[PDB]
Amino acid sequence: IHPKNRWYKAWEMFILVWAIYSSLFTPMEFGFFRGLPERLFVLDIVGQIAFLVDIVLQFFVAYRDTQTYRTVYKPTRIAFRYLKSHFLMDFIGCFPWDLIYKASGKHELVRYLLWIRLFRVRKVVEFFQRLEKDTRINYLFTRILKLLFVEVYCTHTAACIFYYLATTLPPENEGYTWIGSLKLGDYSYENFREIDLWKRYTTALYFAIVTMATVGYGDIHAVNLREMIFVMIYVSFDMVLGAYLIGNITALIVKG
Amino acid sequence: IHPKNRWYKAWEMFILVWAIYSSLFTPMEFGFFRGLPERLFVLDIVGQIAFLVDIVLQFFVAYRDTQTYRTVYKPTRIAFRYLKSHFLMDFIGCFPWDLIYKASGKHELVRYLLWIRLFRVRKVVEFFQRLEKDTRINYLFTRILKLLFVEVYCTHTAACIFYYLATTLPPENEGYTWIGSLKLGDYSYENFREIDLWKRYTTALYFAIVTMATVGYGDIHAVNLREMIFVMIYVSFDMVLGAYLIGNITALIVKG
Amino acid sequence: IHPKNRWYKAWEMFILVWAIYSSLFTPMEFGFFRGLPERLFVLDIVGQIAFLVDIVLQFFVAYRDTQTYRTVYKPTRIAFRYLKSHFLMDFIGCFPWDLIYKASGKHELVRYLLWIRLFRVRKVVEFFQRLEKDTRINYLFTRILKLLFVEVYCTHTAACIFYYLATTLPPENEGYTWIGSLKLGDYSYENFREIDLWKRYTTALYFAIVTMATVGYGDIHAVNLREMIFVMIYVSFDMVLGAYLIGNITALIVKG
Amino acid sequence: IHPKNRWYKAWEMFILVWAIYSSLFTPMEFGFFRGLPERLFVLDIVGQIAFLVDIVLQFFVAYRDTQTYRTVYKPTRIAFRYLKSHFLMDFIGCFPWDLIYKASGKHELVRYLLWIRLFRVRKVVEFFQRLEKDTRINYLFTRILKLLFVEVYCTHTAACIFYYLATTLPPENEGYTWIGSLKLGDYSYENFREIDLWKRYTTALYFAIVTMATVGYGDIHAVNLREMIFVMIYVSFDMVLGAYLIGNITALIVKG
Ligand SMILES: [K+]
Ligand SMILES: [K+]
Repeated sequence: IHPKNRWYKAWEMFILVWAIYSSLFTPMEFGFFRGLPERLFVLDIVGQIAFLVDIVLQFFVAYRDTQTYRTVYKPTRIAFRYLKSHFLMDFIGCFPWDLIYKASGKHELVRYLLWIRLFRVRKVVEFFQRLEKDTRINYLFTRILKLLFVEVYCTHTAACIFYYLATTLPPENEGYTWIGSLKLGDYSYENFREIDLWKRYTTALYFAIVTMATVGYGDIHAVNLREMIFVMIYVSFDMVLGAYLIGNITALIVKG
Repeated sequence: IHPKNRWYKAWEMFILVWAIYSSLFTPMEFGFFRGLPERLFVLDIVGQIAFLVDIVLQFFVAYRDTQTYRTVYKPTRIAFRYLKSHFLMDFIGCFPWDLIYKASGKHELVRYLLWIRLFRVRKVVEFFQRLEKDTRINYLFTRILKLLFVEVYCTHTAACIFYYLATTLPPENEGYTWIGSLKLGDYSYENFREIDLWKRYTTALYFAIVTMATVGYGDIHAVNLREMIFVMIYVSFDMVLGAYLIGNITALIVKG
Repeated sequence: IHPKNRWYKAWEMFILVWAIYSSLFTPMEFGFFRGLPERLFVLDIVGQIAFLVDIVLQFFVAYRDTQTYRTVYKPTRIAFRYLKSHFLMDFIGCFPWDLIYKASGKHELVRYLLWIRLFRVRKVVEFFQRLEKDTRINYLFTRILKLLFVEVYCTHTAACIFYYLATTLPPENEGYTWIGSLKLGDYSYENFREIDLWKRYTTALYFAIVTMATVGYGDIHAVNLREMIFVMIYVSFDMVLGAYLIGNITALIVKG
Repeated sequence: IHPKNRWYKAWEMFILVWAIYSSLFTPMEFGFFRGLPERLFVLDIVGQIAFLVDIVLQFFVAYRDTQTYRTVYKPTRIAFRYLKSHFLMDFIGCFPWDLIYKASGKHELVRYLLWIRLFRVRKVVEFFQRLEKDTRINYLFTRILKLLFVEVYCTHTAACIFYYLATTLPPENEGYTWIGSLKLGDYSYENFREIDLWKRYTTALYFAIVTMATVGYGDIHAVNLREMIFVMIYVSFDMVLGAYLIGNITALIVKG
C-alpha cells in the first residue's frame, strides 16, 4: 500500500478519532464502572472490530527505512517489522476484556488488564510527530501543544485512578475516603456509588485539575493512606511536567 | 482625514478612555445587574452616542496600505475596508441593549448579547501595538505590560462570570453556590442579592485574584457543578497565561 | 574626605548595620505599636543621633562625577549635590516621630509619617550596587541575592501592614479580622492586643511567607474588605517578583 | 590500590547503597524513634562495621592529584590527605550513637549528635559527579537529576524534622501540634505516639510533599510557634530550590 494514499490518510484520521475516544474512555471504563453496563455493549464491540480492521490493514502498509530513506514493499519485511514493533500488545489489547471479566468469576485482575488499551495513544503521538514534521506549524508550538495534551490526559487518568482508589475500600467503611467525606455546600456525598456518573467524574476531575494547576484549594483532599501516596506521586510528576511546559514556552519566546 | 492630526489623536485618546471604561463595566453590567438601575441610565446613553460619533468619524479617516506603504484617501476604499473589517460588530454592539431587555419581556438571551461590547478592547490592543511600534519603549517590556493587562482583565471578567454563575440557581436554592455558603469571620452571606455591589464584587475579585496567583487559599471555592467546570477552564487558561508571562520576562532578561 | 578612607569604610559599614536595623524595625514600630513603650526610648534616640552624625558627615565626603570620571573635593559642589538629591527626606525622617505623636494629641497621621524612615534601605541598595561592582562576586548572583533580600523585606513589611489592618477596626468588632478569628489548635486569638509581640509577629510573618511562596494553606486568610484588597495587591506584586527571580536564575544558568 | 580496579568499583557501589540507606534512615531514626527498638539492633551494628571497613579501605587507595594529573601511590600522601579532608567526622559518626544514648542517662543531646551521619550523602554526591564526568549522559540532565534527588531528600528530611517538632511538646499538651489536631475523615490522631510508624511517616511525608510542590491544600498545617518557623524556613529554601530546577530545565531546553 502506498503510504501517502488518499484513502489510507482518511483511514488514519478515522482510527485516530477512534484511538482518542478509546484512550479517553478506558480509564473511565476501569475506574467508574465495575463492569460495563448493558447499553454500551455494542459500542465496545464495534470499537474492537474497528481496531481489528486496523490490524488487518497494518500488515499491508509499507514502511520507511529510517537509516536509508528507501521505501520497501516486500510483505516479509513489513510483516516482520510489525511483528517485533507493535503486534503483541495491540492483539492482547483488542481482546474483549469486559465479557471475560463478567464470565470468569468477576476476578478484578482481568479488568486491571483493561489498562492494556492505553497504548492507543501512540496514534496521537504519531499525529503530533507528523505535525512537527510539517512546516506549516512551528516546531516548539507543536511541542507545547503536545505537552498540554499530555498534561490534560494525565490529569484525566489521575482523576479516574483517584476515584477508583475510593472504591477499593469496603462500602461500609466509606467515610474514610476522599469522596464520601465531602460536604460541599448542602450536598453531602452520603452514598457516592449511587450518584450520577457525571457528578462523580466532574468532582474527581475538578480535584485533579486544581491539583495540577497548583492552586490546591483544599475542599477536596486525600484521607486514605493509598490516596496520600497517589497524591504524592501525582504532584511529584506534575511538578516536572509543569517545569517542562514552562521550559518550552520560555524556549520559544527566547529563541523563536 | 490626515491620520496623525493633533485633534484626531485627542479623539483617539478620548475613545481609548471610553473603551477602557466600557470594557471594565460591561462584564459588571452583565453579571452584577439583572437590568440596569435607573441612575446610570443617561451614563449608558452617553457612552453609546460617543461610540456612535466614533463610528461616524471612523468612516472619514484614511487607512494605511499594509502591502505597499502608500496612504490612500479615497472615500470608497476606506468605506469598503471599514465595511469588511470592523463595521457590523461595532454597530450591533452600540445598540441600546438595556432598554431592549426591559421592554422585550425581560428575556435573558438579549442580555447575553451584551457581551458583544467587549470588542472595544481592540482599541487598547491597537494602543499597545502603537506603543510597541514606538522606539521610546522596549518591545518585550511592551509585550509584558500587555500580558499583565490581559491577565488583570481576564481575572476581572472571570470574577464577573463567577458571580453570575451564582445567580443562575433559583434564589431559594442558594446555599449550593460558591457565594451564599461563605462564612468569612462573623459575616455570613445569607442573602447575597441584598448586599452592596462593592462587597460582592470585591469578594468575587478576591477569589479570582487568589486563584490566578495560584495561592488558592480555600476560603472561597466552587460548589456547583457549573462553578467546577468554570474553575477548571479558568485555571487551565491561567496556567498557560502565567507560563507565557514567565517566558516573556525570562526572554527580556536573557536576551535584552 | 577621601572616599576610600579606611575610617570612612568602617563608618559606612556601621551606618549600614544601623540602616538595616531601622528598616527592619520601622514597619514593626508602626504596625505592632500604637506608640513606643518606655523601655526602647533611649534606643530610638540613639538611632536618631547616629543618623544625625551620618548626615553631618555626609556633607564632608567628596562625590564621584559619573559623566566624567573626575573626583571633586570642592565643598560647594558636594553641598549642592546633597541638597538636591538626598537631604530633605533624611532630615524629615530623622525627626523624633514618637514623642511628637504622644505629645500632639495622639493624632494618627503624624504616626503615618513614620514610614519616611523606609528610605534608609538606600544604604543596603548602594551596598548591593558596590558588591555588584566588585569582581569577586558574579553579577547575576549579586542580582539574585538582592532580589531575595527585596522579597524577604517586602514580605516582612507586608506582614506588618497586614497586622496593622486588623487594628484599624474597633476592639469590640474584632472577630471580623484575619486575626481574632484564628483557632489554630487549642489556641484561639480571643483578645489579640494582649498577646505577646513575638506571637503576633510570627503569626503575621507566617501568613505573609506562605502567601509569597504561593503555598497558601488557608488557615490564615483575609476576612475584612480592606484585608481582601491588601491581599490582592500583595499577591499581584508578589507574582511579578517571583517571575523576576525565576527569570534571573534562568538567565544565570543559561548564559553564565 | 589501583583506583579503577573492578573489585574497588564493586566495593564503591556496595558502600554507595549502604550510604543511601543510612542517609534515608538517619532522619527517620532521629525523628520517629526516641531510642531504637531492639529488633534493628544488629542491623545498626552491621551498617557501622561496614562503614568501618570502608574507612579501613579508604586509607589504602591512592588519590588523583588535581593540580597536576599525576597519580601518586605513596601511603603517606594518601594518609595525610585523608586525615585532612574526610576522616575525623566519619569516625565520630561511625560511633554507636544508640547504645550510648540509652546507657548515658537518655540525654537528648547525644541523640542530636546522630545527625553527623548525614554526610554519607557525599557518596551520592560523588556518584553524580562521576556521572557528570561520564560522556554517555548529558551534563544538564545529570544536574537536573541531582537537583531532583536533592529536593526529594530535603523533603524527606524536612518531614522527619516536622514530625520531631511535634514530639518536643509534652504528651499532655499534644493537641497544640500539627499532628494530634488532625481529623482527616473519620480518623482523629488522638494519641499520635501509639500509631504505627508508617502511618505517621506517610502523613508527615504527605504534608512535606504537598508543601514542596506548592499545592498546599491545608488539611495538615502548622500550629505551634516552632512549626511556623520551620515551615517558613522550609518554604523559603524550597522556593529557591524549585526556581533553580526550573532554571536548569529551561537552560537544557534552550541551549542543549
Ligand atoms: K490551599
Ligand atoms: K497553592
